Amino acid sequence: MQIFVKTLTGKTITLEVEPSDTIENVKACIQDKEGIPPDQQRLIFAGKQLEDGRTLSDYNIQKESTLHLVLRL
Amino acid sequence: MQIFVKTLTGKTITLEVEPSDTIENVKAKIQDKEGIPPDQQRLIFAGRQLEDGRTLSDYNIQKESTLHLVLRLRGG
Amino acid sequence: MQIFVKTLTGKTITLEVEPSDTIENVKAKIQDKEGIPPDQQRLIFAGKQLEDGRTLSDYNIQKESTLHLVLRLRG
Amino acid sequence: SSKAQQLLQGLQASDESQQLQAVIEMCQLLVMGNEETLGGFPVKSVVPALITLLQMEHNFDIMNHACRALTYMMEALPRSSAVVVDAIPVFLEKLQVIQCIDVAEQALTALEMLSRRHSKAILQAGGLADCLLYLEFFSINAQRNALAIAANCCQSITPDEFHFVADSLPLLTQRLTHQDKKSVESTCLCFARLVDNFQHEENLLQQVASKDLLTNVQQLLVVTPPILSSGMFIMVVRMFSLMCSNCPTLAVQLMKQNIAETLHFLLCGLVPRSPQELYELTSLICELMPCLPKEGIFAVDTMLKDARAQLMKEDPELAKSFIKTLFGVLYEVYSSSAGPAVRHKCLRAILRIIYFADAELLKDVLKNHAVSSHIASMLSSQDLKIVVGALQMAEILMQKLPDIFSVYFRREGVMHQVKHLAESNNREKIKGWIKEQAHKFVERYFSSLNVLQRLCAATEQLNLQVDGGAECLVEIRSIVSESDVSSFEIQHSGFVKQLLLYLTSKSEKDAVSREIRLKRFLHVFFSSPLPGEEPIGRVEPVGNAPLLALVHKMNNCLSQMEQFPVKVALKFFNTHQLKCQLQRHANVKQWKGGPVKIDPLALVQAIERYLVVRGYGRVEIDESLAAVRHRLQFYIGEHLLPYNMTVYQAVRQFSRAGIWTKTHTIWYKPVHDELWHDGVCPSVSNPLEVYLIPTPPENITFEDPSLDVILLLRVLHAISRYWYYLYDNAMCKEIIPTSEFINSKLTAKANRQLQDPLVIMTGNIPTWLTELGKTCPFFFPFDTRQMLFYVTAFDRDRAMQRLLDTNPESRVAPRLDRKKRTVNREELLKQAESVMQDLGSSRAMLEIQYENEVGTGLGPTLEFYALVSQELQRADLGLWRGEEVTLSNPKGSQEGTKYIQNLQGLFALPFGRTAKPAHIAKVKMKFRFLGKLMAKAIMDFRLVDLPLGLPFYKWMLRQETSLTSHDLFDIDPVVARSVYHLEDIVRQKKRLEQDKSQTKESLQYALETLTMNGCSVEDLGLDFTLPGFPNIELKKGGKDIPVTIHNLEEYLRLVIFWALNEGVSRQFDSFRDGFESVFPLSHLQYFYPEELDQLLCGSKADTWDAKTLMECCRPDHGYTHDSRAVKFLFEILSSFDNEQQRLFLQFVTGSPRLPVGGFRSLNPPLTIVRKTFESTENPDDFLPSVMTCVNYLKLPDYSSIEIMREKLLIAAREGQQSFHLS
Repeated sequence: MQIFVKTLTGKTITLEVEPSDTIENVKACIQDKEGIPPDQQRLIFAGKQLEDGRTLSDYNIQKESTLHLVLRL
Repeated sequence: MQIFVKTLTGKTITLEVEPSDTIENVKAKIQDKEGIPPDQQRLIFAGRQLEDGRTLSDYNIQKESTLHLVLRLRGG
Repeated sequence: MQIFVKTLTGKTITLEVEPSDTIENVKAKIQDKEGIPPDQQRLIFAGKQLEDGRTLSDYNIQKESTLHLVLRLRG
Repeated sequence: SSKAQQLLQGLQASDESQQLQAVIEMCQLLVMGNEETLGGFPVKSVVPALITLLQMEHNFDIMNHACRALTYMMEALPRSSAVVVDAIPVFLEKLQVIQCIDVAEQALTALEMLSRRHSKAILQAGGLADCLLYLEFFSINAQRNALAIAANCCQSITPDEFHFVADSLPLLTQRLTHQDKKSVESTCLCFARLVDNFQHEENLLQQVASKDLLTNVQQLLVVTPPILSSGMFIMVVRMFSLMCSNCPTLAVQLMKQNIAETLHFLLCGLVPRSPQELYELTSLICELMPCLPKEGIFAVDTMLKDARAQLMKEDPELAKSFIKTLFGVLYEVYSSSAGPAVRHKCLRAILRIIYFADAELLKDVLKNHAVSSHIASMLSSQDLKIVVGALQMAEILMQKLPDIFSVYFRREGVMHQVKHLAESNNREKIKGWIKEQAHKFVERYFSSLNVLQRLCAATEQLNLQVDGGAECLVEIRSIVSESDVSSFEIQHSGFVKQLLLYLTSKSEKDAVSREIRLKRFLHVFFSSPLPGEEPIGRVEPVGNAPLLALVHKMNNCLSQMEQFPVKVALKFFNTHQLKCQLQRHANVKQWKGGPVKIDPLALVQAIERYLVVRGYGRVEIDESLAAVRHRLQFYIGEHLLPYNMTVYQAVRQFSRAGIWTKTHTIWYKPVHDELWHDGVCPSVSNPLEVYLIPTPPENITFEDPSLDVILLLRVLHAISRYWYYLYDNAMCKEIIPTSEFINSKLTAKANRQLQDPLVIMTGNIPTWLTELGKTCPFFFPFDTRQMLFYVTAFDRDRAMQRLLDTNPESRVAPRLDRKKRTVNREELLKQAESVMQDLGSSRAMLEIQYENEVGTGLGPTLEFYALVSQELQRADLGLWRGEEVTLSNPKGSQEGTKYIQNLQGLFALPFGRTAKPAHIAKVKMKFRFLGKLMAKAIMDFRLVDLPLGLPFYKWMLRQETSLTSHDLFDIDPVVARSVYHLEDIVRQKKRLEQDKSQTKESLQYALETLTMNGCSVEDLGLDFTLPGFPNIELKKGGKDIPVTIHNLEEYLRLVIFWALNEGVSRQFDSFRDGFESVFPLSHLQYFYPEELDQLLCGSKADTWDAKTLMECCRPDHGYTHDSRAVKFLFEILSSFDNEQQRLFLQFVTGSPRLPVGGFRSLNPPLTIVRKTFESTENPDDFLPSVMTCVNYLKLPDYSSIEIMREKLLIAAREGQQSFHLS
């Protein structure tokens, strides 16, 4: 399936993932495609601050879903 | 036979059930005694949650069993 | 009208296809031939990937053609 | 803030729905924001409103949102946790009585987040029991948070308060045996912190220890695989050390619980471990034993820097059992390490054990061990603690058992060392004490043999001026093989130098020539034929034991006398930076700014760029000049500063505390063909004469008392490798395989030196290691040489990347560039050539993307390297020998394309004097591309798939002049038989001509009569064309000159020279030119011709099996161990003939090769997980998924092994050369 990620500055980065993937893998792909280290990255969705070590199947993410990425200082 | 149920605030409840009664029957009896909705309880015995479709003999529940009552809420 | 579907390495499968149809029907036929699920199969024709939800009429696909097969598995 | 104020007024309301909307909007606004966006938010007023709203329990749905809002306020900005942290009593009170699980869980998470910086408040609030009142029947994700907050509360506990943790101590003690990992780690950390903080109160330690904690920690430690990490392993062992040292009664109780068996299982079960773990274990062993008296001969300890004794005075059965159990293991650990602290701790432990034991136990335990040799070797050491330890050990041991230790010391060379020792204030005092003690020892005890005299008599006959025949050598062999000569008599009686001058001397004054001496040595040791009686057949002796025995004795002797120094901060380097002053050496501007920022790891190129941008480079910030040619140069003294050099190293070398403190100054300134006519060829070089020299090589500069043994071992290795060049006929075979020359202690020292981060930060590897690696490479195995080459050959970033990839360890973070190129799968050769020509010499890693693909990372680059390696072998180019084959399982267009394949190896085709210039130009260009590709692939730790041959590697290592007839077997097998038979015939020809009892006519008739398999040379009718290539002339006119007996040696020499050196010269010159444009060939001198294959390509193929698979494979996410699909896949994996193995490797990792070490060497372990499907489609007609970037395998659950087999093959075959998912 395809997912879109957008930041505060404004940019739509498209990724293609699978329900059995890992959130850490998605963060690593984002780091490779953009250069943002996977330590200041925060992924929020539907009000939760999604944690690491889980799978996208837990968070009932479906086709054509939008995620939010906010950095930290 | 009678069993004991302990909830999050104590309140040891003595409930009379039968070995052939399913967990659904025990839940119905508990609701009749108190009134907790079926969608909020998370009955766990000996650290393992009790499936509604099973019976007392499936979980080896015997006389004077000390059941534990655990509440539940929606996630998100 | 016996259009051919050729896999990557060496395999070729015949397929009788209706003139106007959706991609899902051809996919079902290919699955009956081989057994590829509707999550990893992509069709390439000429120099473009056949997008789903359309018909062969708009893709200029006529009788007695060849469709190459690619499986979307790796990452 | 405008919406924030409105949210505040909404929060300060009364309507329940209004409050719910307010808190929902509050959390929504808080989670999305960050420090920059949410600036100016009022907290001092909003936070009390939130606290008041949370201080109400008439609703169950808004409490969750209030706790969530507070948690997200904490998480959004780490600055409000000084005012936000005020509701701790409310949190604790809500924990006392529970009505909803979710609110308690969120409160636990918030409290755990708070405890990081404010634990004193919660400690005063008495929440240690409040948390874990109802620890059970919670979720899995909250138990770890509760244990973490408990540990953080116990991090800083005062001795005054104990009742806050006394109630919960048994609960945690029982919890210490849970099956999970993080819970056990947290409980262990809590107990470690408690024991560490309560160290000065014996009663508190006794209260904490109890009797279940010790046994639970024991079973936790013994049970394997290790559920406890290495750091917390060290922490637990240190907790044992503290309890044993600070409380003797606890130590006695721990000893009573047979801890000796546990320590034995930990140490050996020796299991390889980090030096810190061994140090902690040795400290524990030392602390279990009674303390040393401070009166007597132990008074030196005061200047160098009880209940166990009662138990020993009691029934000593336990002490005897402990000593007999662990003395051998302690000595084994001591004799297999190289480190300043571990050696000292082991010495102290052994000294205590020797002192406190009785005579019978010491006699029993010191039977299958060598102590005198170690004492003698450790007496003479610059580290002036080991000398004192050795002297004390000798005194005690010989005072307890005089009779047994009266001949061992005299034979092993201790008495002589003590005699030599006997013959700004602490150093003088300890020297005086050592002198006085040695004098007393010698004067008191040692005041007033057929092996040493025999060896002296034998070595007297080895002098060059006097002939000795061969009796001296057989006597020396007898002494070396069947005797018990020590390592002190070999040194005392000059034998190593006499043997060195016997083997490697050449002068007119010598009584016997060097050739005869070499023959005599090769006859006495090894069974080579005696000089003057060479058999007419072929030399192939069997016996080689004496040489192996001599080599082993020399290695032991070198290990005894070796004295090389090992040298094994981070925050200092990472924090403090350098300041330097620039002074003109005058067309450029004069510097007046003063101090200059100089990063310790910075290079001079950055300084040059800064100077150019600043405007000092002229003859405003401008980027055109920065955006090759060199205009400015930096100098220090009379030595030029290389660009690839760090300023710290420059200061250390050309210009310690002064390096980082004192200011440094750097100046700046603007910048007849005999072969073709006659038919003569150069002679075959013999490598042995380069090695046979008594003087040390120019590369050796270090001074050690163990250099003669090194020289002798070098000479012996040279003789063993090159011994068939001294005979007219022989077969190439090493007398002793080179794996048997490895020294067990030098390798350990090198490995220890190659693990310190700082010495790789600064690149300060000592001279001895590099010189030994470059001059005598046989002293280390392959892994050490590869590590040294990678560390010292390139920049520091690559070295630290290699260290991180081979040894997981003020945190280091390598910094590297990353430049990406895109190619297409239709013109791979041209695009690869363009990429290599553009970015070959760039010091940045090369990642390659694809046009119609989205996937990026290492997998595409590995696939590109594999494709280029395969493409370089097409039969159309015509570069190598071999046969033409068709590749198995080709692509759509790759089918039908011939490829060059050979069973033995690949060698370059020769050309003569009639080759078209365009063909030669094409060959040279292709060779340059291949050389540059290999050079770039070696740097970036990438792997290729090019099966090269041995002569190729010999050419690479500059060994083209030592290619004899035995090297044709690895190139062309059919012509080798003809060459060998012609050599056999020419030997007979020479033998016949060496007889003078004939006539000219008879000699001619005998020469003509000679036949080859019933046919004569005239009948053969050969010529001067290289066999197999009927287009190359060995010499001019080689078409009308038939071969005869009179011209046969010249013909054979011409054939060999043309087929190995002459016709393949320009090609390899082009290869060398292409390779040296990246990094010089001089860095490959570490390796050997048979070892470069492992460095370049992958490891040798081998069959896979589950026993070694149960060491790196780690399944999770629905595939716990002892499942069905995992075992089905594991069984089906080991059913391949390496073809499907390569297919699977390219499917998962992306390369058809594996790193050295097998499945363990792969940094990301093969992690197998389940795949989520729907409830309608059967989980049978689906294909497995792979993420090659991190090696994440997603394998569907199935029911039949046959289905697994039939679908994995299709998945591998029909999903190659594509990345359509990322």
